[PDB]
Amino acid sequence: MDEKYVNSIWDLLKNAIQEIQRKNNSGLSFEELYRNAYTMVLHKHGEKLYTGLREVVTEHLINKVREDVLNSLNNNFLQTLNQAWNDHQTAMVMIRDILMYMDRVYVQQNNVENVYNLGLIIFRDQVVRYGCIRDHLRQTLLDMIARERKGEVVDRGAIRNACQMLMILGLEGRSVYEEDFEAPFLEMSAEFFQMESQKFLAENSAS
Amino acid sequence: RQINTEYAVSLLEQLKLFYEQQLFTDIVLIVEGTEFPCHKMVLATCSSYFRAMFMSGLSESKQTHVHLRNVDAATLQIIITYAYTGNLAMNDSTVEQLYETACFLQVEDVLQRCREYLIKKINAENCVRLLSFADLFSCEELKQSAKRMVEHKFTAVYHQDAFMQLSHDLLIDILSSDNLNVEKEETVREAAMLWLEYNTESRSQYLSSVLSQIRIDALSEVTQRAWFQGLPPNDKSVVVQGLYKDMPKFFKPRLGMTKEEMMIFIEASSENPCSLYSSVCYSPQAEKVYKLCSPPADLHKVGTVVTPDNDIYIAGGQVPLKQTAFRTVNCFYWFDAQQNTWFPKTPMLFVRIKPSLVCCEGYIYAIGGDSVGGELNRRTVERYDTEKDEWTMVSPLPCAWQWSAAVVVHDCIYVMTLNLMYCYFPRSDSWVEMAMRQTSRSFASAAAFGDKIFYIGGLGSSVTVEIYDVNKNEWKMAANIPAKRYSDPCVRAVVISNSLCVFMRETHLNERAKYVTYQYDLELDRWSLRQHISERVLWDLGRDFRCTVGKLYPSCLEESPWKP
Repeated sequence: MDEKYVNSIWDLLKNAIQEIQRKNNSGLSFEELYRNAYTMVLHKHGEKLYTGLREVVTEHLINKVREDVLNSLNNNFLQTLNQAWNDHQTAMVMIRDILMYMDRVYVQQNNVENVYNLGLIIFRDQVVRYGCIRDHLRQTLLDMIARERKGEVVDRGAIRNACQMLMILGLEGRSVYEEDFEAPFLEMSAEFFQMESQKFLAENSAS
Repeated sequence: RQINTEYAVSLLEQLKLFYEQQLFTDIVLIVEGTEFPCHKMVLATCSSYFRAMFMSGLSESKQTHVHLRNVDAATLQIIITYAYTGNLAMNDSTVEQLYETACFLQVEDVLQRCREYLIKKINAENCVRLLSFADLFSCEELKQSAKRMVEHKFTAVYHQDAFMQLSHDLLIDILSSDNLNVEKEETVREAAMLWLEYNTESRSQYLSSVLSQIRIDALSEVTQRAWFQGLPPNDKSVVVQGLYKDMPKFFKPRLGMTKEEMMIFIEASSENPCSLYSSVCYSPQAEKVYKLCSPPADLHKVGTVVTPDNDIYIAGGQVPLKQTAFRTVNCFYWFDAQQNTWFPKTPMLFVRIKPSLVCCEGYIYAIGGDSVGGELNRRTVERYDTEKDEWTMVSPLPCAWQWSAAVVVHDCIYVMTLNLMYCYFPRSDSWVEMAMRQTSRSFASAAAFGDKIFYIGGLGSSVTVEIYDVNKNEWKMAANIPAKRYSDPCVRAVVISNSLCVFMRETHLNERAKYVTYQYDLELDRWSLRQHISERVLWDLGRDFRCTVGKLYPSCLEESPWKP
């Protein structure tokens, strides 16, 4: 139809998406708005909704979770990380199911990744693989695992939650998580146990 | 991992009883005031939408009442019963809305079922409608099947009203395609012109693109000033634009103008001994032998017919059962003139062996053919409907005949036997006695040329010719074909180039078969040597081979590699 109709449809869809991102998702009528978004991807542009989804998701992530992680890098860093992750994951669940059943003809004709995969990829690109969050997370996990290995006990369920989160973030298998976690931890473990063996060969005997 | 089917069906039928007896209804579909008390989880087993509706955590997940809109009550009910009991009563009318609601709810299984039904249902009167439907809903397989069938029957008809209401991209894809079947390149030009003139200036911007897909042989001649007459007033951005625009886009002839009158042969002698028989064709103009696809599942003992619309059909035949072993099947097939393959169609009611396929009034008539019944009505004559894709019985032939031939003259069916002849009147469905032949001959073929029936040969065969006139209702002798003595010619009556020719293969004593065709002079009653088929291109075909009139594309077909 006319450009005014699709412009109004997009404006109201953007308003609804912003309201959802502001912790108002479950309590929001969405049937008519999603039918309007379907009319959008049906009229001319066959990826308007998909593009708008990607832009809205990445903007919301950069505004909310990128700032939150950097603001609390020392106070319950991993804890707040996991909490924001679970919030983003239920946003997924809801938004996921809907635009994922839309990624049915999008894997039959467009042959692209599903919106669950799109959300996982954008979260990986904008949070975990950030220029500052990645190194900070690596350093803190190495520090806490070294302190645990020293003899004193620390939290252990949180590390399992983080590793499961990274595995889910892999989204294909053990490609990203294996490298990112193992390799620095591989080097740290190798150095630590080399030093331990060097100390033990001199401080004890073969008995 | 196998699955127990007994408790499977017990599950399904008890589920049906619960759907009919409303007990376990926590969710109800509110559609245009119609209550649909059902489950969230049988709707799971069917649909892939309600996972967004239920397993999400939205307002609709908690809502025990959902107002489903933009759907139909009948379509929703049939989808629901499809989910609950397992009966998908697919008719010929509600399939459109069925596909609409299946795409709405993203139900894969019913989508596949209705897609298969639409693939089976594609025909002339709904070709453009189904192509528009497959453009509206992404159904790429059905879209391609449509595109092809639409191309063919639209070039055939080009008068359906649904063509006017089509998207620009679909028209561009249709016209720019190299699969159009047209005797001339001017009919597509006028079709495009009438499509452009169908509406207001909304077609002006698409006119710069539709002409970019048509050849330039018509982009400088007539039908350029006609658009200028229909041009919006004072528009100086189109006339001058089209004045200097038709320089590029590489004029090239299309593929539809590559149909030649060729002799299609079936059940020819297979070159490789691994196969029983094969299908070949002779080119009266190219003087070559192009190969054809094998009959479906090596369907032997079949019959051929070519409609005035130049369509090839196969009916009857037998397949070797899984040493002599053969079982007769009533399967029906249609030959694709471009894809070089046999598309299956609706099978007959009774199996046939060597059936006489005759086309008349758009109906395919199969007369006799050694039916399996053998009851008092041992004819089992039945016609085929090309618009409804179904078979309807006709008036039985009064006398049972064996090894018979049939032709169509003056919109009537003329079946011929050893000495008797009966004419079928399709308008009243009755048989009338015709003239009686004075010679007892069988195992022959006849060709319908004009308003006369030419029964050539009969019994090997001979050179006896008896000409029958429909307006005169009498059998008369004309002459005998001059052939070499002490031979066994294999005569084949055929009509080609608006003349009655014969495909006669003769074999001498201790000599190989020789191929030669003759042109019979209608007014002089003499067979003249039209062309001699050299043995360097055509090899032996056999004895049970058939010949028919038709047009084929040398480009789509491939030359048969075989030594002279």
